Amino acid sequence: FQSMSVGFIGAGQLAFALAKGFTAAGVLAAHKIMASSPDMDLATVSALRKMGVKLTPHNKETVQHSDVLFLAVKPHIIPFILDEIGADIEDRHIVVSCAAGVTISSIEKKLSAFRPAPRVIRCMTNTPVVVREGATVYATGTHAQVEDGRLMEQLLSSVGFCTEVEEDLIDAVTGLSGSGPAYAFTALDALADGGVKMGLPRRLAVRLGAQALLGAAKMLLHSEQHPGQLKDNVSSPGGATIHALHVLESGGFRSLLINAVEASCIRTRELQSMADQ
Amino acid sequence: FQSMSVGFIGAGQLAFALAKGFTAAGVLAAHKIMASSPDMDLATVSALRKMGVKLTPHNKETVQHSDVLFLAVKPHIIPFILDEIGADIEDRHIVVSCAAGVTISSIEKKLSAFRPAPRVIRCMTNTPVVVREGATVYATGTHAQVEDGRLMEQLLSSVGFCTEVEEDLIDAVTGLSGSGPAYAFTALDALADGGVKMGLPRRLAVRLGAQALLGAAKMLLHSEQHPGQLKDNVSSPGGATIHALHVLESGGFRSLLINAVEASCIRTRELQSMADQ
Amino acid sequence: SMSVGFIGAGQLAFALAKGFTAAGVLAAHKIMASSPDMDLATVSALRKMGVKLTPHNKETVQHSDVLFLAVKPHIIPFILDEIGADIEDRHIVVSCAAGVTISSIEKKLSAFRPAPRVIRCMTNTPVVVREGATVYATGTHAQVEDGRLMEQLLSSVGFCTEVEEDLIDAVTGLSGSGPAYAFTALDALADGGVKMGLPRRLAVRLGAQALLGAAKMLLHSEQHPGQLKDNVSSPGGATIHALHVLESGGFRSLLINAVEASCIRTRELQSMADQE
Amino acid sequence: NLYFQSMSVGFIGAGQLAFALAKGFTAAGVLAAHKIMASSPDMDLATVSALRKMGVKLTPHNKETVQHSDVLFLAVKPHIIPFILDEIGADIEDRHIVVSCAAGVTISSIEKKLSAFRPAPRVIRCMTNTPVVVREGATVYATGTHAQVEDGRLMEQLLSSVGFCTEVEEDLIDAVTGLSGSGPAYAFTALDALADGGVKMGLPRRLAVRLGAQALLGAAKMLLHSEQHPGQLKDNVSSPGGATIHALHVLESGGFRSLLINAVEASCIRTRELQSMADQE
Ligand SMILES: NC(=O)C1=CN([C@@H]2O[C@H](COP(=O)(O)OP(=O)(O)OC[C@H]3O[C@@H](n4cnc5c(N)ncnc54)[C@H](O)[C@@H]3O)[C@@H](O)[C@H]2O)C=CC1
Ligand SMILES: NC(=O)C1=CN([C@@H]2O[C@H](COP(=O)(O)OP(=O)(O)OC[C@H]3O[C@@H](n4cnc5c(N)ncnc54)[C@H](O)[C@@H]3O)[C@@H](O)[C@H]2O)C=CC1
Ligand SMILES: NC(=O)C1=CN([C@@H]2O[C@H](COP(=O)(O)OP(=O)(O)OC[C@H]3O[C@@H](n4cnc5c(N)ncnc54)[C@H](O)[C@@H]3O)[C@@H](O)[C@H]2O)C=CC1
Ligand SMILES: NC(=O)C1=CN([C@@H]2O[C@H](COP(=O)(O)OP(=O)(O)OC[C@H]3O[C@@H](n4cnc5c(N)ncnc54)[C@H](O)[C@@H]3O)[C@@H](O)[C@H]2O)C=CC1
Ligand SMILES: O=C(O)C1(C(=O)O)CCC1
Ligand SMILES: O=C(O)C1(C(=O)O)CCC1
Ligand SMILES: O=C(O)C1(C(=O)O)CCC1
Ligand SMILES: O=C(O)C1(C(=O)O)CCC1
Repeated sequence: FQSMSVGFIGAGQLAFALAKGFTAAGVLAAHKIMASSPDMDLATVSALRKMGVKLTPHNKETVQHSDVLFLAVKPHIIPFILDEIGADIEDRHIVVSCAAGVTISSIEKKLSAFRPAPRVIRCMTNTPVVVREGATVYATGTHAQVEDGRLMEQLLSSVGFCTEVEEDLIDAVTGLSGSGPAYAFTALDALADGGVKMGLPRRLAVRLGAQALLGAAKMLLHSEQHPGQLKDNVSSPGGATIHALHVLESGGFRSLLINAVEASCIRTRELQSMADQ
Repeated sequence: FQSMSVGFIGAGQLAFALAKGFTAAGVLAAHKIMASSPDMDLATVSALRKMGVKLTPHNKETVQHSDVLFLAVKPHIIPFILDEIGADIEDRHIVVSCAAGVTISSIEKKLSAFRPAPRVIRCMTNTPVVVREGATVYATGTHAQVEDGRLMEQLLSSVGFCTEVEEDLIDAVTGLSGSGPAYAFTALDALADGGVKMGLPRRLAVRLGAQALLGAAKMLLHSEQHPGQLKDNVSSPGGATIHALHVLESGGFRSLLINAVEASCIRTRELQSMADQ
Repeated sequence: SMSVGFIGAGQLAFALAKGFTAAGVLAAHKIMASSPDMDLATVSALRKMGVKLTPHNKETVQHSDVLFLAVKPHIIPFILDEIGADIEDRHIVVSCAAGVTISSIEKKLSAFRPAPRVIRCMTNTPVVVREGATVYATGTHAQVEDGRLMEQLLSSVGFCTEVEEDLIDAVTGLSGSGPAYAFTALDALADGGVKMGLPRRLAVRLGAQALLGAAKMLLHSEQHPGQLKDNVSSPGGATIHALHVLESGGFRSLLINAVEASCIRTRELQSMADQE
Repeated sequence: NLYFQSMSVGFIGAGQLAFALAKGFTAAGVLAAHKIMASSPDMDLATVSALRKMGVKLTPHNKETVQHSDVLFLAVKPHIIPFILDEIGADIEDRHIVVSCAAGVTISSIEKKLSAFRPAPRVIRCMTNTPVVVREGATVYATGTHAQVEDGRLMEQLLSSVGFCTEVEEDLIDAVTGLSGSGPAYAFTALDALADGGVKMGLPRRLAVRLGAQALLGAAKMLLHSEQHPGQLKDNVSSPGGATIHALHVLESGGFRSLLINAVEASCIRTRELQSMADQE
């Protein structure tokens, strides 16, 4: 909606990325966004203010400003925040938890102590929403209305891919697209190191490697063909590419990426088990 | 230019990718493009014809049609093609070799036997030009005019990144952005396998992993910050991402990507040494 | 009506003769095979089939219309010296030897008669069950009809296609050596079944049937082997867990290593032969 | 000349395995496609479209599949089996043979669910694989408490029309899952890598795929038709000092054999682990 007001409890990296994406998309004017942090001297806080976002140290003011309320504090702080603002949740509120691991059940339990039927949505997104190319999934809670999920999807589709999932997939999504950008940043640093080793200036190597990864990812998104088929399509017999693919295989490249998704997913599950405990 | 006619000797994967990119960009109408192959029954040939590209089995007709002439046959076939069409090169022609490894010197030597001052440009591009997100470098030959390089850059910038380089960087670029898409396809297959292992449907895992890589690459292209800093920015203390980055490091992930760039570059150098020999 | 000869009466002569006779393209007694050692198990098996056996390579040549060279590669030049004067204009000489070039064969035979009809092939032992994988390249003087005849004959015992000669050493590393990679894999898969509680006989049968069915699936599908693997592997399931442990050992790289090592050894041996 | 003229077959679940089995049965000529019904809550699946083109009858309602069928294949994911049994348990009649295809799921668990509605359900548990689609599957089955002797013979007749089929004790089926259930995926991985090897050494990709697949097919057929040990068949390929023995050495140096043992073990153990989780629920 044009009248919709959005708030962020937690004015850090993710609040900045989403606010920048939303305002770049034009789906929200910056003045319709309020964010709160217990430290008005942060870099993200100053960046948000320059964009035109309203800032406050008082989470209650963010709640009173907002229709859609994003929880963008660290997961261990979620229970603290819900106890602080629980009595301020109203019927109009859609509470959107961005925290890794934290279950809809745990959120609904804390909030229902103050007012029955909190409308809760859980999402897992990632930092590339800042360039409107995020990957977002969401699950709807017990009292979320049908239009609540559609509203969520409309908003988050403005900054990237967005689809509804069952909540029990979100920890695995965290391991894949939540942590995914960090795998790519690591890969791009190393690819640039390889370019530099073979004689390219570092700035050109970074640009070429990032462009290669962006273009390849877009090709796969626009293709019906299997990634293995696209692999087959880009390796000439006896050529340079198939020689490089062999050295990746000899190091177990594929297994390392499987290891990574698994380790991030398992850590996410472990953190939440400690929270519930 | 609007009057410019473009030809491809070799109507295979790369000719299709460039022709699709050029026509999607609107910089060339398909009817201004001619491509030739000794087998009019190929899949790429049929795809090119549906787009509106002119096709012929006779390389001489492609030469007579064209102002800009792309050589898109395999590197070992370049010398054969130059001997076949050498007497047909005219003053108006810009000969653009896309072949990995093949030097401007070797091309100019073959063509100068027929007519002095062939205008030659060497490029290294990649398949994502098909979605207008290629990575292209080019080097200008002895008799290339100044406007020849600018024309080249204008044309190839319509389908992705394009910059001029010294020719002695092109074999390293091949190892990085030429082979790069294949590294990404391999990585995306493995990331999807990881998503599937942790419980995601395969189609969703492929979509999320590709979107993660696309978004991360775009973030780096739009950032002044170091990829290591972006890595630092997306890993919370004690969190899922830093746990996954550790298992990548324990397998030497970075070294495998360095190995790959090196192996592709070295194979490219080795193939050309065999050609010159 | 075709008379076929094998110089060499070993494993490949036996496999091809068994395949050809099971296909009904040749009567066993229209095949003649020669070896200097008639006390071999392969010779005893050829004899039981009804194949004609002789110690004299000249007799095999004079009997034959199509002449297969089925001796070890380092024996090929000795054979060509021995019976080169006996090659007639009617002969089609089919070298099965790994690595040995058409050029090397034609150089020897052309010193006797000027236009020897030479075909080079690379096949494999599953011709014995009519599921071989065969490629061939035609020599300088081989007629178009010679290639067509070769393809009809070798298609009776499996897949067969013409290739450029410069691919044959790589084919050797893939489908020539391939059956041995498969036998090794099947032994290990059976060991895995036995470790998890299956009787050996059942584990061997199930593993071999799994491999046969999967290979036939791929041959009958237009889909990529990665997509076929996706149709097996359910999210969180048993197969994707097993695929991970294969990946962690670099399973794919070992098979690439194998094809490469077989191809390179083939090229290296021929390099030695050309030097000598 | 086999044909079950009085047999109606149903599939609960219209996914990969339902398609593969229906394609194999119809290609074998033992069943007409219109005597097969399959149900699924998602009628926009590619597998559903393929079944429709074969002539298979399709419905969203599992009760209709039950009422149509004599032999009822359960072809849903293992964690969905208990929900299915609660849904159509009251619809099971004396005539039904319930054939569970689900990995891990025990006859005991199926019989307990169905027995709450009607005593003596006839249950058979099987483990098959996708190559039934080309009639070269590998299938094992175990008969349940109330299955008649004719039930097992009938199912062996049906499943033998699409590949190898043999009766086993149920305690072997999780290990079979790790070997021939997951087996085709090991083969697809191996064939992709073998083709990568052929391409590295200069072969066109299409030829490399064809040759590698044919090599694996022929070798598997050789072993199935031979009385000799796989090591002896390997000895007939490898000449002294030759190309093959050089390649086998590099496989050995990487522990190739151990990886395939690891795979069978990992798939079997995961199958057991998943069922232990189901029993705890
Ligand atoms: N950055 C990422 O890559 C993604 C982050 N997330 C989730 O988003 C949440 C935050 O992520 P980041 O923004 O990276 O953390 P961050 O640490 O950059 O920002 C956290 C913010 O919370 C503020 N804060 C701390 N205590 C507070 C309180 N009592 N009341 C209000 N604000 C308070 C801090 O001052 C800081 O501004 C976490 O739950 C994380 O799981 C999920 C997807 C990806
Ligand atoms: N595909 C890629 O990833 C990239 C390819 N390249 C270069 O582009 C060139 C071709 O690449 P692909 O298109 O992938 O090869 P491709 O094999 O798909 O197409 C090659 C084309 O050449 C044709 N051809 C063969 N002999 C010919 C002749 N005598 N006259 C005319 N056409 C003939 C073939 O019929 C085929 O259509 C190579 O030199 C390669 O190094 C460079 C950058 C990346
Ligand atoms: N066994 C296989 O898997 C395949 C073999 N080949 C090729 O087939 C040829 C033979 O291979 P195998 O049959 O495996 O070897 P093998 O050693 O089983 O048979 C070789 C035969 O040549 C005979 N021989 C030795 N000196 C002779 C002479 N002077 N005149 C006539 N015969 C003589 C030996 O007695 C022996 O019977 C080799 O060149 C090999 O590269 C190619 C494809 C597959
Ligand atoms: N795919 C394989 O390689 C093999 C699979 N199996 C077993 O076969 C069963 C199915 O395997 P796939 O067909 O590969 O799964 P799949 O996921 O392709 O098909 C599953 C089907 O179940 C349907 N479904 C979900 N809930 C349902 C409900 N309440 N009522 C009816 N249908 C419902 C889905 O829509 C889908 O059509 C699993 O239990 C698996 O263990 C066993 C051997 C091999
Ligand atoms: O030569 C080629 O086309 C390349 C290959 O190795 O596939 C693409 C970059 C080198
Ligand atoms: O909790 C977080 O913010 C994540 C991290 O591990 O950095 C990003 C995805 C999990
Ligand atoms: O349950 C299944 O479908 C299997 C899997 O791993 O997905 C195939 C054999 C086990
Ligand atoms: O020469 C031979 O017989 C071969 C070997 O490795 O021995 C089989 C394919 C090469």
